[PDB]
Amino acid sequence: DLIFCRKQAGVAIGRLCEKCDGKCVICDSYVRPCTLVRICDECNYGSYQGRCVICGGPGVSDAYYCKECTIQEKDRDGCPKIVNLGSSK
Amino acid sequence: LNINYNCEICGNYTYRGPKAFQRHFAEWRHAHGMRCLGIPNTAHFANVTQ
Amino acid sequence: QSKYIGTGHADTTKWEWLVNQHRDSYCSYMGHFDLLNYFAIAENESKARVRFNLMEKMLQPCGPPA
Amino acid sequence: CRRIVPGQFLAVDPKGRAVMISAIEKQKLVYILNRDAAARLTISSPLEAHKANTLVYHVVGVDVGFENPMFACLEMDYEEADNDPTGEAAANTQQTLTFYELDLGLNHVVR
Amino acid sequence: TVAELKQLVARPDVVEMHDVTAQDPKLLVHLKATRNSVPVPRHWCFKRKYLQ
Amino acid sequence: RLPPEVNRILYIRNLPYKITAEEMYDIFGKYGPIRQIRVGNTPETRGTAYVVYEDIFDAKNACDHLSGFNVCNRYLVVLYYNANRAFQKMDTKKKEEQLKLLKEKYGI
Amino acid sequence: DPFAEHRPPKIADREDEYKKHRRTMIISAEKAKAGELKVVNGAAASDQTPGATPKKLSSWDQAETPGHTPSLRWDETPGRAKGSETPGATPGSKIWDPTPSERDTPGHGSGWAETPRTDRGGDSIGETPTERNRPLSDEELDAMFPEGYKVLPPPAGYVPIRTPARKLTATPTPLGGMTGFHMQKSVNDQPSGLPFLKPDDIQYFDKLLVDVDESEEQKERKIMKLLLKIKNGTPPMRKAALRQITDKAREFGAGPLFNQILPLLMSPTLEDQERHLLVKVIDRILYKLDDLVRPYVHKILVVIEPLLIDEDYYARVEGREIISNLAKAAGLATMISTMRPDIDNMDEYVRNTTARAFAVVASALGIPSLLPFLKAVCKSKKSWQARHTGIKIVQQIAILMGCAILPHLRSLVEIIEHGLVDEQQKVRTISALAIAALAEAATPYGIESFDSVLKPLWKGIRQHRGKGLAAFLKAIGYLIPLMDAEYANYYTREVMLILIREFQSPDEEMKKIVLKVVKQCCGTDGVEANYIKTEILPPFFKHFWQHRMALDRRNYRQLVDTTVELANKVGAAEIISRIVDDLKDEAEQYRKMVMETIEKIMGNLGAADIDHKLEEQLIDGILYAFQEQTTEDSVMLNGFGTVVNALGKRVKPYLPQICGTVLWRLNNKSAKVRQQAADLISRTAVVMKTCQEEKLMGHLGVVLYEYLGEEYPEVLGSILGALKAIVNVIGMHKMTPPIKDLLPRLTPILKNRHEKVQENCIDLVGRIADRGAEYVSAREWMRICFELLELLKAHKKAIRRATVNTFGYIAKAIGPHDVLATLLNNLKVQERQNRVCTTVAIAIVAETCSPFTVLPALMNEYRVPELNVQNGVLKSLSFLFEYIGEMGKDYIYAVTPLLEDALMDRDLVHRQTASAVVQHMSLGVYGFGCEDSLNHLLNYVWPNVFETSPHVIQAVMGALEGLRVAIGPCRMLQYCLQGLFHPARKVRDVYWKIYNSIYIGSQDALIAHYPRIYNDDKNTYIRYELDYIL
RNA sequence: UUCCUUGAUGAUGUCAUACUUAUCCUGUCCCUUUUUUUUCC
Repeated sequence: DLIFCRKQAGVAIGRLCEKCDGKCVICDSYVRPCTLVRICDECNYGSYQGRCVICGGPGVSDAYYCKECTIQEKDRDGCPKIVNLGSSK
Repeated sequence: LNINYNCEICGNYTYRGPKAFQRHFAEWRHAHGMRCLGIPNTAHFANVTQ
Repeated sequence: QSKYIGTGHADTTKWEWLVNQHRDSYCSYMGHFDLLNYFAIAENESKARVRFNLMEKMLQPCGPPA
Repeated sequence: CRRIVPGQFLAVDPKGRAVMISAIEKQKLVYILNRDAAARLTISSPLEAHKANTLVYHVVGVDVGFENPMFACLEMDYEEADNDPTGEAAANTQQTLTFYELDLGLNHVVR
Repeated sequence: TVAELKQLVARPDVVEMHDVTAQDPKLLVHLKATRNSVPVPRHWCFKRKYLQ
Repeated sequence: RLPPEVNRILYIRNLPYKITAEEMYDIFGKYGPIRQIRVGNTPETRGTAYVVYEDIFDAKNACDHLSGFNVCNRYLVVLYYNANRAFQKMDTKKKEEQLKLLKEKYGI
Repeated sequence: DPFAEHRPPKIADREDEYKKHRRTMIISAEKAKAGELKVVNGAAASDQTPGATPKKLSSWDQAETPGHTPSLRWDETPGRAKGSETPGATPGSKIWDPTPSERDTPGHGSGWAETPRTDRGGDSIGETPTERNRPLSDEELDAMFPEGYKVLPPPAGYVPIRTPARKLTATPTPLGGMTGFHMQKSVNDQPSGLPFLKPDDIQYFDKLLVDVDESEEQKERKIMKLLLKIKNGTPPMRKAALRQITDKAREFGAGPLFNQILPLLMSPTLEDQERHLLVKVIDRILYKLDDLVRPYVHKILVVIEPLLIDEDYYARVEGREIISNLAKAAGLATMISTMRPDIDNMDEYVRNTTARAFAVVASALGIPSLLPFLKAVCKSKKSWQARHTGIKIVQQIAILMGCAILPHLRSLVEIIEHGLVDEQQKVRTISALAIAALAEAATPYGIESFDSVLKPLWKGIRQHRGKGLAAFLKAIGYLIPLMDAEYANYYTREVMLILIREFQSPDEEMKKIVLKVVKQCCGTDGVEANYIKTEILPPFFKHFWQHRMALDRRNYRQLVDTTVELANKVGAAEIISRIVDDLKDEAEQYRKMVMETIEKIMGNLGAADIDHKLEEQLIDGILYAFQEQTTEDSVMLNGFGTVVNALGKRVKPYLPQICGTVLWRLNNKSAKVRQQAADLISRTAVVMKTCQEEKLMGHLGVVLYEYLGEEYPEVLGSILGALKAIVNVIGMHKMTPPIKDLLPRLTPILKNRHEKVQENCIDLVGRIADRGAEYVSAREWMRICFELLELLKAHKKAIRRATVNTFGYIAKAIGPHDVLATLLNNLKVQERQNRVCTTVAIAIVAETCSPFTVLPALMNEYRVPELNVQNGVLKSLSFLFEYIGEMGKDYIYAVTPLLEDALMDRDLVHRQTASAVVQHMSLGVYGFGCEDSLNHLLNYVWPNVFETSPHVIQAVMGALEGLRVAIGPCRMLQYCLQGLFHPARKVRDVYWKIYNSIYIGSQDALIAHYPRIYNDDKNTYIRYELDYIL
C-alpha cells in the first residue's frame, strides 16, 4: 500500500514538510545527515513542488541522507518518492 | 524410528530407524566388515550402503 | 531485484549462475584497464582484438544451455 | 565496473546539446545540456533508453546540425542465444545497428 | 546412487543422507568441499526451531 | 412523501412452523392485493416468508400498522426487503418473444 | 428523533439525488481493406458490434508485428471458443495473401434493455399522442428471491379475496370495522444475536437466527459470517477475524465471498466506517486471489466505481488503489472484455464513472497496452455517446497519469483531434477539454504534438456562444505557456481581446476559466507591462473582486493566485494599492482574502517598492483587520508577520500603536483571543529587537512573565512561544526577567498534561538549558531531571524529540554518571515506560562526555536478571554506535563478548536487537582494521539466519548487509557458497536472499571470489583467462 | 534359568499474557462537478 516509485533519479532537490523534517528517508533516522536527495519531477511536480516526499504537505526543508545508507550505497537507487499504492494524488 | 530400512554391507541387515543406521557408521561390526573387507575404517566411507 | 540482473532465486540452475559470473568477469575485463592489458600481453593481440573477442564470448560462454 | 551501470561508453553531440552515456548492457541514459541564463553550463535531468538483454558494442555521437539528435547504439541481443538449446542462435544472429533519436519537444527517447 | 556418488569427491564424506536429495549433486558435491567455505548450520530437520 | 429504500417486497419473520397460508393471506390481505407470497420451506428458511403486493403504498400501510403485530404468542419482524443481490441465479432474458409481440400487435 | 440526533452524528448520507441511482444497481493490404469487409462479415455473423471490430483491425498499423496476443485479447471479448476459429483463419489468410503479393450474451441483454425503453417510451409517445411499480412475471419473481422458497396457494377462494382485495380495497376501505381489546404460561423467546445485529441487518445475517450443526458449502457460508465480526463488534474482534479471513482466502474462494459481501457493500444503510472496512476486506483478499476474480470483476466495479465519485478524498484514493489491484490483478483482456457495454449505457453516470475506471486500469497496465482499444472507441461510428465517453477517458487518463503522459502524447492527441470538428456538441466540448488537461500535464512540452490541433481551435474561439466557448479557452490558455513568444506573441495578442469581452459573464464555470487564463496570458514573459495596466486591471478589479467569489472555495484560491501574478509583473503598489481599502470591509472571508493576497505579494515582490502614504494605510489596515477575528486563523497572523518582516525598519514609527494593541488585546476580551496576540508577539520579536526598542523588551519580558500563571492551556502555550522567540533575540545575560527568576518559574509547569504547553515548555527549557545553563544552580537541574523523566509518556513524537535533546543539554551541564544512573532507573518490570526514548538518552548522554567513561556502568547493568531492561541495554549500544561512528574503533572489544552472550539465546529479542548493534558498529568502524573481532562475532550471528519472525529477519538482513561492508564480501561469500544449491527448499530460499544482498552491491568486486568450478560435457565453467601467465 | 512408571511431537481449537516498528494518535480537502449545445444593443 505504501512503497517506492523508484522512477529514475533526476536533479530535482527533495522536499520535506514540518513533520518528516529530520528524517533520513530510508534509514528513518535523524543521525548524521551528509548528502542530498534527488527525485524525478515525475514524482515531484506542480502541486508537488515543495511537497512532502511523505505526507502530502508543503516542504519546509530538504531531507538529508544518513551516512549509514551512504556506505551501503542505497541513495543511488530509484527516486525515493513514496507512492501510496493508490495514486500519488 | 520403527521405519523399515536395510544396510547392504552388514548381512543385508535390517534397521528400524535412520538415526540408528546413521549410528551404524561408527560400530564394531560395521568397521569389521569394512576393514576385513579391505576397505579401511573411519570417516571417508561413512555413507556406504552396498 | 528482478529488473536488477544477476538476481538469483532458489530455482537457479547451475548453468545460469555460472554464465552470469562469466559475463561479469567480462565487463570487469573491459573495465579495468590494466587487467585488460595483462591479457593483451600474454596472448599477443591488440587491445582491440581482445575486447572484440570478449564481446563475442559474452553470450556464449560455456556453450549452449541444457 | 558493472555489467549494467553506465559510464562505460560515452557519446555526445556535435552541437553539444545533449550527451548520451551507457553501460555495456541494458542501460543507456541521456543528459541534455543547455548553458544557463548567463551561458554557463546547466545540466538537464536524465532520461532512459532501456531495452532488455541487449549488448552495446559501441556508441558514437551522430551528426545532425540543429535537429532532434541521433545516436548509434551498436547492439546485439543474446536472448535468442539463451533459449536455443541447440547452439544455432549462437551463430546466425547478427548484431543490430539502431539509431536512437532524442526528441526535445516530447522529451523522451525513441528507438 | 548415493553409493557411487561417493567416489567422485575428494572428501566424499561430505555427502550426507538428504544430499542425493539434491537437485544438483553433480555440483553440490564439488562446492561443499570448497577450500575455505563454511558448512551450513545444523538446526533444521531438527524441528525444535533453534533453542531450548 | 416516501423513503426510497422500501419496496413492494417485505421480509416477514417470527413465524410458527405450523402456520397457514389461510391465516397469512387473510391478515396481510388488508392493505391490498397480493402479488404473491413465498414461505421458507427449507431447513434454514422454515420460519420466514416474503410478501409482495400489487402496489408499494399497499405495503407502506402494511409496515405502518402491522409493525410488530402479533400472531400466536409471537411478534412478527416486519421489514422492507432489500433487493438486487442473489437472483442472477435467473439470467436476464425472455425479451425476444415478448418485445416482438408489442412490436407486432400494436405495430409500435 | 434525538436518537436520530446522536445517531446521525454517527455517520451521515452525504449524497445528492443524482448519485442515488446507486440503489438501483442490480448485482452483475488493400485487401486489408476489402479484408475489413471480410472480418466485418464473419464476426458480424458470429449483430453490429463496432469497437470490437476496431480492436481487431486496430492491430494493423504495427504491420508485420501482430501476433498470438490478438487471440488473447479477442479471446476474451468474444467467447473464447469461436476465438481459435476466427483468429486462426485470419492468421492463415494474412500469411498467405502476405506471400502472394457469457459476454456476447451480456451485450445482447443491453440492446435488449434499450429496445425495451424504446417500446415503453414510444408507448407513452403514441399514448401521449393518445417505473419501479411495473408489474411482474413468475419467471422474473423466482430469480429475484434466492433459492429455497416455495410459492404458495392458500385457496382460489383465498387468492380470490386477494383478487378481490383491490376492488375490495376501495370497496372495503369504505365499509365497517374497528378493533376491541379484552381485559384478561407464555413461552417463545425470539433469538436476536456473537457480537451484535442491528435491526435492519437481520436480512443479511438471518441465518444466524438458526442454531444447528451438521448442515459442505453451506458450512462455508455459515462460517463466513465472520464478516459480522468485521462489520460490527470490538476492535480486537475486527482484527483477528480479519486475518482469519485473509488466510482463508484461497480456501473459500472468491465466489462465496463476494456473494456474501456485495450485498453489504451495497447496503442501503451502510456507514462510513463499515464501508471503508469492507473495502479493506476487498483489497486484502485481492492481494491474494489473482486468476480467481475473473468472473467477478465487473461484479466488483459496479460497487467500487461509485467510490471514485465521493466527497471524501481518502475515499477516492482507496478506490483507485483497489481498482488497480483488481485490474492488474485480473487480466487486461479481462478488464476490456468486461467493460465495453458500460460505455453506451444510457445513464451518463455509469459512463462517467466508467471512464475513471479505465483511467485507473490504464495507470495499471500502461497506456500503450490499452491504446488500440481507445483509438478504436473514438472512431466508433455507431453513436456518439461512446465517443463522449472515450474522449472523457482520455481526460481522466490525463489527470491521473499526469506528468508521465508524455511519450504517447502524440498518439493520444492523434485520437482526439477527430472530435473537435464533430457535428454533435458535447463531443466537441469534452474533447477540447481533454486537450487542456493534456497540456496541463505536458508542462512545458510537446508543443508541436498538440500542433495540428490549434488552427481549428483559434477559429472555433471566434464563433461561439457558451460553455464550450470558454472551454476552448481552458485549453488555449493552458497552451500558451507552451509556445514561442513570437508565435505565442501573435496568438496571445488575439486572445486577450475575447478574454476582455468575456470577463463579465454570469457563468461561474466561465469566471474560473477566464481567470486562470489571465494568469497565463498576462502571466507571460513576452507580454508588455503597460498594456495590462490599461485594458485589463480596471475591469479586473471591477467585476471579479466581489462577494460572490470569495465565499466559494476554489474561486477564492484561483483568484489569489491570479492577482498575485499580475503583481509579479506590473509591480506591487499597483495591486496592493487597489485592494488595501478592503481590509476594512466588514465580512470576514473577504478580508481574509485580501489579507492573504497581500501577504504573498509582499512575499514575492518585496516591500521595497511601496510608497509611504499607502503604507500608513497598510498598517492601519492590518491592525484593523487583525483586531477583529472570528476564529483564530493562521491567515491574518502570518499575513501580518510577513508584512512586518518585509517592511524592516520602515516599520519603526508604527510600533507604539502595535504594541499598544498587543497589550490591550492581550488582556481582556476574555482569553480566547489572548493566544492570538501572544503569537503576534511570537512572530514580531525580531522586529522589536534590531530597531532597538528596549522599553518594549522590558514590557514583553515581564508582562508575559506574569501570564505564565494563566490556567488555560491554549493561552499559556502561545505565551511561552512568545517567550522563546523573545529569547532568540535578546541574549541570556541581558534578559529582563533574568533567568534565575524564570527558569524555575517554568519548572513546575511540566505536569501540564495538555499538549501545546508541554511542547512550548520543553522547547523553552531546552533553549535555555543549552545556552545559558550556568545561571541555574545544579540542584534545580536535578529537580528538572526527575521531572523530565515522565515526559516520556508523550503520545506525540516532537515532545519526546526535543525532550531527549534537552536531557543531553543538562547532562552536559552536570556530568554523566548520575544522569545515566538516573536514566538507568527505568526498569524491565513495566516496559511502556523506558520503552526506548530513555535508551536514546543513554545514547546521546554517552556521547556528550566521553562514552569511554560510561560503558562499565552500562555493561555491568546488563547483569540484572530483569529481562526487558537487559534488552534495553542492548539497544543502548545500538543507538550508541550509530551516534558515535569512527570512535567505535575502541570500545568494540568491550561489547564483543557481551554481544556473544546476548546474541546467544535467551530469546529472540536478544538476538534481534543485539544483531542491530552489530549493524551500526559494522558500518561505523569501517576500514580502520578492527575486522578480526567482527569476523568472530559473525559466527554467533550467523545461525540466526533462519526464522519467520519478521522483526528478527529484517534485523538480520540489516546485520549481514553492514557486515558485508566491514568484513568485505570474500569472507561473506565464503559463508554463502554451500547454501545455494542445498537440496532443501528452505535453505535455498534464504542463502539466495543473502547472496543477492551481497550481490547487488560489490558485484564489481566479486569476480575474484567465485571459486574454480570444473567444466562438464556440454559446457566450460572454467574461466581460462586468469591463468594466462606471462 | 524366571521381571516394572515412562517420554515427546504434529494437527485442530477465537483461552491466556508478554512484546516488536523513533510505526500509529494529525494531518488532511485542489481539479467527482457529470445532462437532453443554448444568457438579451
